[PDB]
Amino acid sequence: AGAKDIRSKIASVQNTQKITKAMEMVAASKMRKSQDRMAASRPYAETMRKVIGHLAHGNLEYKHPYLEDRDVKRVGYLVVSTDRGLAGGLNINLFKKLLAEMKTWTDKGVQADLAMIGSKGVSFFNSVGGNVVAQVTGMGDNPSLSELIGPVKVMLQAYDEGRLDKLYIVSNKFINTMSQVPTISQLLPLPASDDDDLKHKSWDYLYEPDPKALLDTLLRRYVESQVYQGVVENLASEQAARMVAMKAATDNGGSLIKELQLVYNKARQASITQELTEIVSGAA
Amino acid sequence: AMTYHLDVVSAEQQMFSGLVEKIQVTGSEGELGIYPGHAPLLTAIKPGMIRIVKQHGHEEFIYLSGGILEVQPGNVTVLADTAIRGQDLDEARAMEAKRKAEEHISSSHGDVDYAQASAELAKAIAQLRVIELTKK
Amino acid sequence: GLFGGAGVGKTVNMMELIRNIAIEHSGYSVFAGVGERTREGNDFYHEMTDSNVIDKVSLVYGQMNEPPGNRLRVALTGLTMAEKFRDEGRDVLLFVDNIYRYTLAGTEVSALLGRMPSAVGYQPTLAEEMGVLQERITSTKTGSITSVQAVYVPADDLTDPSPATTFAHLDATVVLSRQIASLGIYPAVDPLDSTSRQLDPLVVGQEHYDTARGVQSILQRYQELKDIIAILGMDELSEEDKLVVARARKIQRFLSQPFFVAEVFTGSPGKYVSLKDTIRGFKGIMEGEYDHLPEQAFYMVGSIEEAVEKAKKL
Amino acid sequence: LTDPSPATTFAHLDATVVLSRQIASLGIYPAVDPLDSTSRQLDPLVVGQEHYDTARGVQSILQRYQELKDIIAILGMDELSEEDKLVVARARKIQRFLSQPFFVAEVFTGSPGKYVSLKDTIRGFKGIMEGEYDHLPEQAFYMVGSIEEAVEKAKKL
Amino acid sequence: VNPGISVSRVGGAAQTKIMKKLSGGIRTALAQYRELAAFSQFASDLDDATRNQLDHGQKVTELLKQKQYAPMS
Amino acid sequence: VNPGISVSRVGGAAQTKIMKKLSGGIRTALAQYRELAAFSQFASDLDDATRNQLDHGQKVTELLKQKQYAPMS
Repeated sequence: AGAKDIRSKIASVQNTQKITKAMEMVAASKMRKSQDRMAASRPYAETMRKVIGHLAHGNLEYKHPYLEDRDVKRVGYLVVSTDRGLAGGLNINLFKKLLAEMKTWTDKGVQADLAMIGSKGVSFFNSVGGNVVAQVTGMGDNPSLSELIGPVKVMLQAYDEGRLDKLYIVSNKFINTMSQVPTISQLLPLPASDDDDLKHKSWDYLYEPDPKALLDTLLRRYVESQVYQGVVENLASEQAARMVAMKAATDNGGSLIKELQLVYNKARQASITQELTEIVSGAA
Repeated sequence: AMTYHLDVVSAEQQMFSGLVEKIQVTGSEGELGIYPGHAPLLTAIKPGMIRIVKQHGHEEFIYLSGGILEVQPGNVTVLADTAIRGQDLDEARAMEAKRKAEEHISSSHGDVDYAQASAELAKAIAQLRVIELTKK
Repeated sequence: GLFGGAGVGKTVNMMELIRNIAIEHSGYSVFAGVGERTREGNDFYHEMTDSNVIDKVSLVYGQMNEPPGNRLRVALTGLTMAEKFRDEGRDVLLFVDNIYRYTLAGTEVSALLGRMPSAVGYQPTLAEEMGVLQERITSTKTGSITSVQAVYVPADDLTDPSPATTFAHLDATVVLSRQIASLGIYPAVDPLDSTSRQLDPLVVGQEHYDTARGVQSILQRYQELKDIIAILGMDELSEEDKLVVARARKIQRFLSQPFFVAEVFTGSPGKYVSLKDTIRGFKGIMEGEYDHLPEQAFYMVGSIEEAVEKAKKL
Repeated sequence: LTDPSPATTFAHLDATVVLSRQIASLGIYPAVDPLDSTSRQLDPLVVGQEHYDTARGVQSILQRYQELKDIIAILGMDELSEEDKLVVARARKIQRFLSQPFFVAEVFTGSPGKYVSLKDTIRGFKGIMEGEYDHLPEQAFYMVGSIEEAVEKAKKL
Repeated sequence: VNPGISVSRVGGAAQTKIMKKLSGGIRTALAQYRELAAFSQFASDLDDATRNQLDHGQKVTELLKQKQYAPMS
Repeated sequence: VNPGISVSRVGGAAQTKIMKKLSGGIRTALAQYRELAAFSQFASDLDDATRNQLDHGQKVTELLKQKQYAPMS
């Protein structure tokens, strides 16, 4: 039942509510299954951080190449990834944390060296402002260390040679199922992995390596394991925020327009006025 | 046989688990024959299948690209990776990322839960003469 | 007044009200009918042989094969026959069928006679018949005159006289949906939108105020913990979800006490539920006390009196 | 507005003003329908650059901001850009700051009454709706005359 | 006939015994197959509960329906 | 005057050769400009086809409007 505008508004509200409910259910099921089945990448970070930090007290105590990193002459930055529709609060926290951390951290006398990653990095850094050193395209919901060579390869010459000493890895984090908190920790400088470096090595403190093998392979495994493992919060937070926002907003936003259809219940009374003209013609 | 836990960790989740004994795997210097009772010796594992006994006499040839032999006091943490880094490979990231990002870069992921809603949002988001008919 | 769809039916109200109200209170409960079917009289009357009410009710129905004046003239039988028992010592209680015969016959006969009347396809005699006939069923010194206001609205027509006359002429209006009867319960009347003005306010007592406030706040505050939380998961279920779900499910599934309708038709007893057990048991034991009654042993229990022995004896 | 008084008075007289409920229901200082009709001295030859630029910018910003509710009301601020913030800030600041009291209109509300001029009101539309005087908020533009109340109230409070 | 819009009053219980308790589930196959198979545009990736109603509902509803001027004994 | 609803009876046959042969901005300019404004209602759904026709169909027809002193000589 409708009346010109009520028919198109009811059909568009029903189609938008059904499409929002189906897309919210599919995005919620795929986000819960993909996030619950892929939110457990800690073997490389825990094994490399615990194995490197637990045995670096008797080998990396004399010389450490990951201490000074680069020279204090610039300031690095990062950008969150948002390949799906309706990321939520990733655009406000990415531009606010990246512009506030880059402007406040680089306004004293430093430069800018942001690293774009994902679909949001090409429009939030290259089409807004700041710096655009490298933009990794073609990520998706299945990030790995093989396709993420642009960050370590493009950032290896600016963090371990002499360019940007302190940086800010701004990324959309997620500590729960509906809490998308974007963190911006300082990366490309000093990890300070002191989880078990308080004691010496009780076993045989001898290996076939030196400071280059212990300081070069650990940075790629820890940086690639933390950056590659921490990328699930962007897809899980964007898909979970779009599914929860579409399912919760589909019953209160556009569905509220259905309340206007209640006014159509009075529009039929106007049809009674069509009989009044009969009093001047039919009924006479 | 089985003795020390020689779990393998990949770049994402865990690669292998379970105890191990006479693991005849190649080290950093070449072919070696370690077993149960070796000291801590952090080596490197390159490409190649190494026949090592797992649990209950399971001589499996574990083949992988990269690998880091992290041996400690009785443990065998094989911190492996997805792919090794050497010649080329990561050498094209500077020219490809700088040349592809200095002009125009396009990102197109999968999005199975968002690509099917293009006709509903694009076809239903138009016609603003009936949606904005609310009086004030 | 009455609203809702199916669920209860005429057999539950006539069979349950023809034995409990007839023995608990002195009076003769009659009925009426204007605008019925020609075949229902050959089936529904058989129900009178399954509850023994034909000897205590005067079925005055006109079916629908006649015209407007021959079938809509059933107002003199109910008012003329019901006044002899209510003004002698008993209490009369009529029962209407619908409002299609009085509204269609009154509006069509009053508007099709060559005279103008009301608007929106209505007649000007709705205020006199609705106001004069709605106020006639009142309490007297020799007996209360009760009447089941079973008027049918025109598909929720707020501009016509059905919502204004039905909502302004009657008192309480109970609704019966398919959710209370689709799960497998006895009473199909839900507790939402089924109360009067002196049943939940501060014009009764601590029993009706505490039972109405506790049952209404527990039902409204507990109805969202089992329906809106099912789309996410049961991982965030604390004491409010378990206590509100167990108390709301056990109290809602165990509060439907069976009357005398199934005692001579199906075989289940129950007699009649008292006000002390339902008013002094649903406000304390149905919130967070004595959590020993389940869902299968608590069914078919008379208010909260029969549910105490079923938790330890069954 | 659908009887013979609107059709007869809208064409048989000069201006066709009205009293809409949106201006008086929101709590403005005008309570008059200024977007209904105007006079004959608001074109291009007899008007000027102030009336033409103010009428074109106010009509385009008010029409885009007032007509963008189908994409900015149901969807919210998700698919918005510079047109929603610039049209909403310029239309809300100009529409919310264009109303002021007029002696008798001052004692019937609560705010004071100050007579504005034509230079500040005609010249203030090229700064508040462009980017110069667009730094004020919603509380600083309430019950403001032209540029003295908006500049003094927005710069002093 | 339409799905769910054409219904009588006596139903299938007034006919024979084989068409009352053994042949009377048009609402389950029509509502489950139409409701579970019609909402597959934006919500893809059907599981075992949705794929079983498409073959039985589409094959039984499309193969068990009579044609034009078709006699049924 | 809105484009599309103004359909003439004679059309372009009651003119010269330049007015009838140079009137190519009817269906192309009126239909090409409406696709860019209605097709961009999503999350910025513009590409080469949406921007390649908006500069010659929508931007070229925006400056051609009859004002108060419109003289066609």
